[PDB]
Amino acid sequence: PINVAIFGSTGSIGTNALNIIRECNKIENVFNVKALYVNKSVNELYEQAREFLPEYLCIHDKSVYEELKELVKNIKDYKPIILCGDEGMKEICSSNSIDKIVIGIDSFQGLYSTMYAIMNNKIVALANKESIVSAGFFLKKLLNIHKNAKIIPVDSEHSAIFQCLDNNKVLKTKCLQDNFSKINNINKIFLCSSGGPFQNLTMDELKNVTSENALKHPKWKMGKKITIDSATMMNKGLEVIETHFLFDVDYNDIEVIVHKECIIHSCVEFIDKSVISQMYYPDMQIPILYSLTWPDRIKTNLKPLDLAQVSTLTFHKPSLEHFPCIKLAYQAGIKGNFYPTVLNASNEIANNLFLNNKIKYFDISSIISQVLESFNSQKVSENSEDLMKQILQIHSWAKDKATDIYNKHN
Amino acid sequence: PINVAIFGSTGSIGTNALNIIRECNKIENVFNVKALYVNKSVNELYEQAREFLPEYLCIHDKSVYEELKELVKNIKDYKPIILCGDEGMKEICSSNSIDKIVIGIDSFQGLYSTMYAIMNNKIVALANKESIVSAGFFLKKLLNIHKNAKIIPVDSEHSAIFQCLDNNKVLKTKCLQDNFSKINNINKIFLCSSGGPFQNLTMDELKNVTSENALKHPKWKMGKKITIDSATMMNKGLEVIETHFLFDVDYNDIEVIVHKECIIHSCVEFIDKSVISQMYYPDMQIPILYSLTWPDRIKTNLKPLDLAQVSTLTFHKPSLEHFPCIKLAYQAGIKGNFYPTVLNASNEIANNLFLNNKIKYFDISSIISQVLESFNSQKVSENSEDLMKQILQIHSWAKDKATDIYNKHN
Ligand SMILES: Cc1cccc(CCC[C@H](CC(=O)N(C)O)CP(=O)(O)O)c1
Ligand SMILES: Cc1cccc(CCC[C@H](CC(=O)N(C)O)CP(=O)(O)O)c1
Ligand SMILES: [Mn+2]
Ligand SMILES: [Mn+2]
Repeated sequence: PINVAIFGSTGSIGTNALNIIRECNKIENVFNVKALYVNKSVNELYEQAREFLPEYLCIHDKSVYEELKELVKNIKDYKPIILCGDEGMKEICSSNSIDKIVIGIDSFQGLYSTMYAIMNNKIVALANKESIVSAGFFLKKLLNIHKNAKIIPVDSEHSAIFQCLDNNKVLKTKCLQDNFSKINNINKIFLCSSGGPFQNLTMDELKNVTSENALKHPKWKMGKKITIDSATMMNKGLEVIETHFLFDVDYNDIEVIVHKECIIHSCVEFIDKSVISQMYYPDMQIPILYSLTWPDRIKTNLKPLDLAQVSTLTFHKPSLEHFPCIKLAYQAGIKGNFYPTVLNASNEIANNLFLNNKIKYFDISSIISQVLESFNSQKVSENSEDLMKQILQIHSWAKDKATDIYNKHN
Repeated sequence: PINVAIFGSTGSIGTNALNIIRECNKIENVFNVKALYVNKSVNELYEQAREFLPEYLCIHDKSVYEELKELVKNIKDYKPIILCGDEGMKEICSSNSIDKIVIGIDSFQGLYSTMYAIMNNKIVALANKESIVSAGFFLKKLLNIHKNAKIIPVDSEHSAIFQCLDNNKVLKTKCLQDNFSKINNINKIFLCSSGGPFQNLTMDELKNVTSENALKHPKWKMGKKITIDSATMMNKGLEVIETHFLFDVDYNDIEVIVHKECIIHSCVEFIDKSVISQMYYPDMQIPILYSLTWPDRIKTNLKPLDLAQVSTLTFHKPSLEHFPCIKLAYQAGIKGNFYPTVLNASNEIANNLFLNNKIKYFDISSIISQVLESFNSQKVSENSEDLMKQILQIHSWAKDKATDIYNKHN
C-alpha cells in the first residue's frame, strides 16, 4: 500500500493526482491518501476528504480552519487530524505513515514544503519547476544531507526523460545528484515543446500580440502564468535549467525541439547513440502516476495511444529571434551561480506585466535581459540555511529590479 | 573485458558485429573476440583472424582445415586453437573463457549452435528469427533447464522492444520465459514495419508485381529472402510470432504499424498506458552492440540522430487484404502448436518460388494458406530430443507439402 500526501490538492496537479489515484484504486487497492493540504478552498477540501478520508487535513488559511472542522463532522466514522498553516505542513512531512508527497504548490509554499519533505527523507513528486530553477544548488545540498530523500520529476518532459532511463542504473543514484548522467549513460536530451500559441507568427505579428491572444482558445487547459510562459517559450527555457539540475546534463547536451502534436514528451540519447522516448496523449495523469509508482508501474484504464490515428509526428528547431527567452535561459544556466534565480524572478514580474497588458511581447525578454545584465555573481554560501537566505534575497532583489525597470520606461 | 564468439563471422550480422566491436574498442578496450566460426570462407576468416587474433578459430568445412593452418602461420605472435566441424563449435561453446555468442547463421546450423550455446549457459545474441518461429517451444524448454543461459534478441524491432524495458525488471526473468510480460509490466507492443515497396499499390497492381519489383529496392543492404519477406510483409508476420515467444505477449496485444521512415524501431505500451520507444537511423550496429553490452551501454562514434532534420515520422495500419501474409502469421501464431513451424517452412518455399518468377504475389499467401490448412496439430513431445526431431519432421513435411501444391498447379 502506497501512502501519499497531496500538497495543493485542489490545484491542477492535485486534482489530477486524486483522479488517477481514484481510477487506479478501482482496479486494485494500491494507494492510501493519508493527507490533503490546501490554501483556502475549504468546501472542495471537504468534498475530497469525504471521498478519500485522509488521516490528516491541513488548511493554510487560518480563517477557514473552524469552517473545515465543522464541515468534517458531517462525514461518518471519521476522526482526522485537522491542522493549519506551515506548522501543519511540517507535521504531515514528519509523519511515519507517509512515504510520498506530491508537491502541487507554486514557488512560495512550494519550495518551502519541498524542503520539509526532503528533511524528512520522503520521496517528493515535484511538479514545481520554478523551485528547481531558483533553488537547484540548495536542493542538491539538502539531498546530499538527507540521503534517503528523493525528488521524482512530475513535469511532463522530465517525467518522460526519467521514464526513458534504466531503473537498474537510476536506483544507484538519484535526481539532483552529481554524476547522474554518467551513471545512467546519458549523452544528450531532446526536450520537446508544444511551441505555444505564437509558434507560427511573423516578427511583425509578434510585436503586437497580447495576453488575450495567448489565452484565447487554449488547446490544453492550464494556468495563466504557464500559458504565458508557453507563449514566450520561457517555459521551455526554465525546463532546460530544470533538466540540467535534475539529470546533471550539460547545457550543450540539451536541445529544445518543437513537437506540436505533444505525443512524444521528450527523448534521451545514450552514449551508444540509441535514443529512447516516452509517448502518450497530453495528459498529466501519467507523469503524476509514475512519480508515485516508481520504480514500478501499475494498471490504469487510460485510453491506449492510437498511433495510426495520430498518424504524423513533427519536429523543428525553434527560432531564437522569435523566442529570445530561450536564449536568455541558456545564457543564465551556462553562467550559473544565481543567474537562474534571477532569470526566474525577473520572468515572474515580466510575465505578470504582459498578462495584465502593461508591456508588449518583446519587452518581456528586454526586462529579463536587463535584470540579468544588472546582477553581480555572489559567493555561494556553504551553509544550507545561509544558502536558502541568499536565494530568497536574490529572488526579492530581482523582482524589485524588474519592477523598477518597468516603472522607469513606464 | 567482454569475451565474445562470433558464429557466422563473414555474413551480414557477423561483419556488422566485428565492425562495431572494432569501432568501440578504439574508444575503450571492452571486447575480446575469443572465437570466430565460419562455414568455408577461409580467406575472409584469415583476414579477420589477423585483426582480432581470437584464441579459437573454427571452420565447418573439414576440407579447408589444412589451408587455414597454413594461412594462420603467416600471422606473427599467434598460436590459436584451430578446430573444425560441429565438434569444434561445441568445444568453443564449452570454453569457460567465452561469455557471449553472436549467432549469425541461417537454417538448422544456426539452431544447432544456439542449442549448444544454451547447453553451456552462455549469453546468445540471436539474429535468426526463423529459428525462434520454428523452434520456440524447444528453445523455451532448453532455457528452463539451463537457467543461466539467455537469448538476447538482435532483430532491430526486438532489440528496440528489449531496449525499452526496465533492466531492474528484465534481470528478474529472461527472454523466452513464461510470465516475461507480466514481470516487465508490458501491456501491448507496436511492431514497426517499413511496409516494403508495395504500400500504395492497388490489389490489381499487386496481382502482377514480380521479384524484380521487390528487389529493385536501392535503400538498405539486406539479402534476397528477407527483401521478398519485406515486400509481402511476411517478415513482420514472422516477427509477430517472434515477439510472442521472446516476450510472452498475447497476439491480440501485438500491433503491426507501418512507419516508412524507419526511425522508430518499435514501441512498448506498459500497463499504465505509457509508451516507450527506441529510435535511431536504420543501422544494425546498435541492436548488435546492445546484445553484447546488455545490461550496460558503451560509448560509440555513430552519427547522432538529428530529429529536426528527420522532421516527420508517420504511422498507418497495414491493409490485411493487400498483405494477407500478416493475417496468416497471426492465424498460425494464435492456433499455436507447430503451426508457426509450418508457416515458416511453407514461406521458405513460397518466397523462393516468387524470387525465381515461378509464382505470383498472391500465390505466396495462397500456397502458405493451403499448407496451414493441411496441417494436423500434433501432441508436443515431452522429451527434448523427440521435440527437436518433431520440429525437423514437421519443417520437412511443410516444405514438401508446399512444393507439391506448386507442382499440381504448374
Ligand atoms: C497536460 C499536458 C501534458 C503533456 C503535454 C502537454 C502539452 C503542453 C506542454 C507544455 C506545458 C508543460 O510544461 N507541461 C505539460 O509539463 C507547454 P510548452 O511545451 O512549454 O509549449 C499538456
Ligand atoms: C539495417 C536496418 C536496421 C533497422 C531498420 C531497417 C529497415 C528495414 C526493416 C525490416 C528489416 C528487418 O527485419 N530488420 C532490419 O530487423 C524490413 P520490414 O520492416 O519488414 O519492411 C534496416
Ligand atoms: Mn513541462
Ligand atoms: Mn526485423
